[PDB]
Amino acid sequence: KLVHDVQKKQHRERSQLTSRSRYGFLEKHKDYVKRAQDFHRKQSTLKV
Amino acid sequence: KISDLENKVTVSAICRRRLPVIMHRLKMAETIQDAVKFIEQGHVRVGPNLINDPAYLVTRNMEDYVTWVDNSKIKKTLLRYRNQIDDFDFS
Amino acid sequence: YKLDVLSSVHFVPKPASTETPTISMEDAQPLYMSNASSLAPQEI
Amino acid sequence: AVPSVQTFGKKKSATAVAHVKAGKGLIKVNGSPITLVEPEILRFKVYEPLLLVGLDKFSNIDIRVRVTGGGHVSQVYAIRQAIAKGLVAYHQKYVDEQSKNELKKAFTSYDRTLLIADSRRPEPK
Amino acid sequence: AKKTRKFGLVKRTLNTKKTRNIPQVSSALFFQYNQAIKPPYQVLIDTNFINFSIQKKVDIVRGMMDCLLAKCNPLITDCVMAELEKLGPKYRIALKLARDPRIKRLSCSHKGTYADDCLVHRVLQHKCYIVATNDAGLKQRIRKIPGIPLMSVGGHAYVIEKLPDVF
Amino acid sequence: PYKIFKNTAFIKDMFSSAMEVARFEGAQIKTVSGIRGEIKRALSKPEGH
Amino acid sequence: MLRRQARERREYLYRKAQELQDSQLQQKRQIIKQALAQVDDEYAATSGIMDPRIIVTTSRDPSTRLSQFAKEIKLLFPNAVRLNRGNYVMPNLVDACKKSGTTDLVVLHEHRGVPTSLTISHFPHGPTAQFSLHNVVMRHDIINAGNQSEVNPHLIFDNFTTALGKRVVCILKHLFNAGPKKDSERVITFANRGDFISVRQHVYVRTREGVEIAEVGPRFEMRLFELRLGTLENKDADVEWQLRRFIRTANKKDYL
Amino acid sequence: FDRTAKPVPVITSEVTESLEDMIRRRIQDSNFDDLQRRTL
RNA sequence: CGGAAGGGCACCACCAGGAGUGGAGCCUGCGGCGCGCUACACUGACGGAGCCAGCGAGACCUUGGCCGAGAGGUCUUGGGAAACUCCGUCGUGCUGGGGAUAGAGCAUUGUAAUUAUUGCUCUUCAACGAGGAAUUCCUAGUAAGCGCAAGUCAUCAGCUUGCGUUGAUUACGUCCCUGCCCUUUGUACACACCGC
Ligand SMILES: [Zn+2]
Repeated sequence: KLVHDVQKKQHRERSQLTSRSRYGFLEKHKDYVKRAQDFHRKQSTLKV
Repeated sequence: KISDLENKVTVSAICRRRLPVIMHRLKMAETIQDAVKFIEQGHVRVGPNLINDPAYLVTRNMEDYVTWVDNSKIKKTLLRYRNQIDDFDFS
Repeated sequence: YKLDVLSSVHFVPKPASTETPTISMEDAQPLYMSNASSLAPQEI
Repeated sequence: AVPSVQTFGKKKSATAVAHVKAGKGLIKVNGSPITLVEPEILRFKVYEPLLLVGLDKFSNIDIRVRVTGGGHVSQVYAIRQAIAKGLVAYHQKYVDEQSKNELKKAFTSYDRTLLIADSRRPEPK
Repeated sequence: AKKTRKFGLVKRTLNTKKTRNIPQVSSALFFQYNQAIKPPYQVLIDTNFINFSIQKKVDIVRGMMDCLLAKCNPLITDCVMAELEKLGPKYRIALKLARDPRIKRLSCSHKGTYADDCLVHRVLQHKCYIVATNDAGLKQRIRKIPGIPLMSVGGHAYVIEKLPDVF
Repeated sequence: PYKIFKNTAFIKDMFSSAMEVARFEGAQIKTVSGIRGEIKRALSKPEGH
Repeated sequence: MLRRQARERREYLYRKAQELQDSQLQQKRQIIKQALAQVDDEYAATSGIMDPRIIVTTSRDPSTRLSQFAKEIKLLFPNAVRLNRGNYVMPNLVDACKKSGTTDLVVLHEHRGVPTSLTISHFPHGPTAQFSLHNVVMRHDIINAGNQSEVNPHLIFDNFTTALGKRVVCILKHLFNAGPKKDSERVITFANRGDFISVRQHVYVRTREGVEIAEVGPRFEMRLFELRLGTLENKDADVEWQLRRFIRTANKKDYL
Repeated sequence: FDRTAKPVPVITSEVTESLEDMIRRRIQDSNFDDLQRRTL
């Protein structure tokens, strides 16, 4: 309708610190919630 | 309710109240016909006394207290699969 | 009676079968005791 | 098959599996003799049913026992209970019920916990 | 089959779970074009269309000629013919118009008189005609099928709907 | 965080002192995965842990 | 008996679901009570009929402070019995009290002799209320003031608004003994504010003109952080209400 | 900065004053909930 | 408003015991008060030998091999707790129970170890010699002791919650005291009792 590409333009994401590369792959919300659904599945089948 | 008696009492209700459906319900036998066969062989017992006719409606207490008859081959192979035989009770 | 038949392990027969001077066989009393005798003095 | 029976002695957390058959007179506590129980002073306590009832049917009869769970006291009490239960099971099944009654009433006269288990169930006031 | 057993079963279920036939696209069908409708046209008439043409007093073949800007050929089947014959005496003048050497009779092999089923079979098997009606449910049916020219009656004359060559 | 449990984490190198931790204690926290929590209690044996 | 108790727990979950759908139907039919113009199941069975009996219990290997504190709990509660849980387990414990036939259980938990947790279970497969108690002020701590009157006390509930609060006041009403004297001269309060219920014992008299009280007994703030449908020995039964600590509106939302 | 949950309220003399006056009102009124015995 | 009687109940009463605290040190919650931990040795210390559980399964935990007294580090591989039992040594001496402090040395973690981050080795060997006034709590797998596991929305990490082991003395009566409570219209229905 009425919106700019400078508005919807881009929202990039930063990475893990190069000093904490021993513990790499910083966790984001999407990986967290997928970890959450998998852990909830395991919890539920353990309950069954 | 009173509609529960005016509507919900069924031949199916009294039929699931029947004994071999309760045996198949508590998984005494895998099938209801094998439950009937166990009833005929008298390998079961209903509280104090064992039973032989499938045409039996069981009171709720005896439903809690029904099982196999003692020193039966079926309960013995139960305890044999579970590897928990206790011949002291001629189990 | 029907439910006792269907849920009984032991034998149960029919309950019962469903003018003139008539006699009552079963007595709920020894039949020779006076009513005043069976009455308690407190209750009189 | 061989005339053999299997029973259990069950204490607090101690379960003892007993296998009894007619034999040569050997008693194997986990492959070791009953002369090789652990605490060295409850050896008499585990000896109790054997000398209580005599040694002859134990010469007739070989038993193998394997025990898991429980502390030492629970273990040895479960062991001797398993002994009594296995012997009464064998002497019921393959041997005479009258003699079973005799050893049963004798063991009940001395100590019933060799036969039946002692469940210390709690009570409130 | 006790209700509380069913309750336990659905809770266990939630806790655990947490020769064919395809009719071809017609060769005469660009995406919604239906390029096979060129003069002369071939049209199919309904009883409702006939009676409403009497009511609006329009001429049948002259009306479709002036509406469609070219030459057109009219068709009725035995289903709609028997439907007029069943309507009978009040529409005897409609039968008099329906019997005409200029309208060409088309036969059918059908059991009953459901001219709706007859005509919708025709259009599902041919896709080369132009339907001329006034009926609502059948209108929605020929609307939900694509690439076919509907022409209804209404107002002072006829009105075409889906034909791309409107002028 | 240098030690974690179920719903629990032990976090170092955020403060210089357990006094700093107590000045910021009992507080709403969240992390880059977006997830919430609370700083509750200072660890006594190291300073900012 | 395992089959029996499993059948009773199945019927308990079914009856709670039936009470649930009937309560939603009650919220639906609330609109027609104005257009024209209830206790729980397990507390409806014995609302004013039977006197309750409560076992208070420590968690395990307690401090003397917890000993005297649970003692004070017994002192406040009629028909209450102590239990020093030593080498006892949760399932055999609950099963033994079920064998005895009991109404309610209150078991206590702490940190370094400081009482901070109290759970109440209803024994006929009833609900459990899990509280964190903090601001403990004990009579043992304050003074040798004497002893409690131990008459069946009077109850004062304050600020109970939601149906959660209704379930609460039902549970507390039913844990206190049925049918009090109109002249019961000790009164208990149930003072709710900011989702912090807080309680003190109060003996009271009326003056020549007004009323006069004495606060006595204990004094603290607890907070229900959980309510479960099943018993505590479950640890797996369906939770009836759970506190949300990690939410947006957590320091603002009342009654949660 | 921000906090995560409601603070535990610390109790003051004015708080317990308002409470005990509310109690005085409820007992002067004698209005307070009791588990009365079920009739019949 | 008071007195009197009768009855009941109470590890806040009587009675019999037990176990701590308070005395030394350490930890921790309160402003000098509280909760725990380790000792005060002979039922003990130490060295060998034997070994018996349970709760717990979201570059991590590891079978095995290597050397190093040890701490340790290394290469490979997959995704069996203590108290206890026997023998020996010590022996009544703040002694070898007690390990507080200090030094020295060696290793690991970390930029850096320094104010020993941390562990280990040897030397140094304090207080504590069984805890006043008192205090509490309790009637069976109880107290107690032992060790093991998990932190799983509150609260907890020299800390909470579970778990196992072993396992008692003395009561189990009484209202005598200390209280506290109930009754002093059989109301209700036989027989008996009682009878302001
Ligand atoms: Zn046709």
